[PDB]
Amino acid sequence: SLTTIWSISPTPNCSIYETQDANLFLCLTKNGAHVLGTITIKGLKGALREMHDNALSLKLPFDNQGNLLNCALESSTWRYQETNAVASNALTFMPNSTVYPRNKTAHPGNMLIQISPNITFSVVYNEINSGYAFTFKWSAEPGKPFHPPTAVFCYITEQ
Amino acid sequence: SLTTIWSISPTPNCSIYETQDANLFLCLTKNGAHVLGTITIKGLKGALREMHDNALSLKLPFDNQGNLLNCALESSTWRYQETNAVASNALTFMPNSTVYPRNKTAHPGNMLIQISPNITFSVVYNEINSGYAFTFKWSAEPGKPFHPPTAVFCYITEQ
Amino acid sequence: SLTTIWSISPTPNCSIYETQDANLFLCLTKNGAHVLGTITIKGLKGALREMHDNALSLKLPFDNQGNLLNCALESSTWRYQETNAVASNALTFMPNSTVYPRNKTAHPGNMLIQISPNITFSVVYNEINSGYAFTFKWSAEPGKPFHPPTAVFCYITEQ
Repeated sequence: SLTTIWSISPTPNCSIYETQDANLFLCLTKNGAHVLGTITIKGLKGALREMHDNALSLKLPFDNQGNLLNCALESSTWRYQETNAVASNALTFMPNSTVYPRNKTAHPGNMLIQISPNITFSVVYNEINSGYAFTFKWSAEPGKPFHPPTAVFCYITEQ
Repeated sequence: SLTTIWSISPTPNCSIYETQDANLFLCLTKNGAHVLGTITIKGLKGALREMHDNALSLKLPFDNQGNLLNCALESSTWRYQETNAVASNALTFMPNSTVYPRNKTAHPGNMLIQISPNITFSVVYNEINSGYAFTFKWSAEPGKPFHPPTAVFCYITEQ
Repeated sequence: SLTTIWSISPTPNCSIYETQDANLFLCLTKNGAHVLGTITIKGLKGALREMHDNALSLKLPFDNQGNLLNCALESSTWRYQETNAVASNALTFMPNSTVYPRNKTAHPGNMLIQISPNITFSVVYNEINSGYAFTFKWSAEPGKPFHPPTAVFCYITEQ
C-alpha cells in the first residue's frame, strides 16, 4: 500500500544535546520484504557546530505495532510521504524480529561513508527490550560541525 | 505481481562441505528491472566452524524458466515470501542475459564487506552454459568459524 | 505507475569525445520516494580506448517536466522499460529540488568502485540553473580503455 515513510522538515526536527539542534532526514521505502533507507543528519546549534565528542548516536524506538515512541526525532515530522499522515502502525516497515532478534549483537563492523577525513556509520536493529528500534551511530570530528554524508542501508521487514 | 523471493529457514538449509552444515538467507526483491538482494550465510557444522580454506563459493543455478535446480540450497526453502509457495518460474527475477551474457567474464574486482579483519564478497551472474545463475564468493579466515557480514547487491532482471 | 527508465542499447548511444564513441547503460527504478540507480559506461572508440585524461564526466540535463534535454546520451535510447516509449515527463524520477537544491555544493567526497587499480565515482544532483540534472564523474587510467565497474546509487525523487 503505502511505500514511503520520511522525516522531511525544513526546520530543526531533532534534539541531540538540546531542543531542536539538528535536522534529521530519514527516508524508508518498502519493496516487498526489503526496506531501502537513506539517512542524512545535519547539526545546526550548540556543540553540533563544534563537536567535543568523536561519535554520536541516534535511537528511534517503536512499539509492537510500528508506532514511533518518544525520542530525539520530532514525531510530528515522521510521516507517510504519500498521504502526509503521521506514520502510525507501520509494522511492515519494522526490522524483522526473527532476522534481527531483540538485543542480538550485530555483526562486529561498520561502514566508511567518507574518507579524507574518514567518517564511519552503523545501524543496529532492535536493540530494545520490547517492540522495534533503529540505532544509528556516526563518527564525528572534534572541533568541527557535525554533518556526515548521507548513508544508505537495507534491511528485512516484519511481515 | 510477487515482489519477494527468499530462503528463510530456522534450521540449516545449505550444504557446503556436508549435508545441512550452513544456513543461507538470500532475499531478492524486485522493483521493476532491478532486484535488490541481501545475502547472509552462517556456517554451523564441521569445517565451517574452524575453516581450512580462505575462500568459499556458492552457486545457485536456474533453468531457462527461472526454476532453481539442484544445488547446495535446500530447494524447499526457496519460496515466494508473499504466498509461501515455492519460487517456481521466477523468470523476471533472473539476471538479464543480454546485460549479463552466459559465461561473460565479470568486471575484475570485488567488495569489502568487513575490515579488521578484512572480508571480501563478490557475485557473478550467469556463469553457466544454460539458463541463469548466481555465483557468490566470500573470503574466509582459516581456523575461525565462517560467518561473513550480510552483503547487499543489485542487478538488472530478465523482462 | 511506470517503474523503470533505462538507456539500454546494443549499439553505441553516447558521445563523449566524438559521435557515438561509448555505450551508456543507466537504469533507474522508482520505489516510492527513492530511486535505485545503476550505471555502466563502456568506452568503444577513439581516446576512450587509450585514455589521455584521468577523469571523465557525463551530465544528463532535464527540463522542469522531467524530459531529457540534448546531451551526450542518444535521447531515443532513454525509454520507459515497461512500455518501450521514450521517457517523457518523468518528473517523479527527478532528483528532489528541495533535498538537492539547484547548484548546491554536494558533500565533499566520492565512492571507490574498484581497487587495484583504484577507480572512483560520484554523482551530483541538480548542478544546473533550471530543471534537473545528474552529473556523473569517474576516474580513468591514462593509456588504458575506459570501462569502469558498474556503480549503484540511490536518491530522493520529486513528488
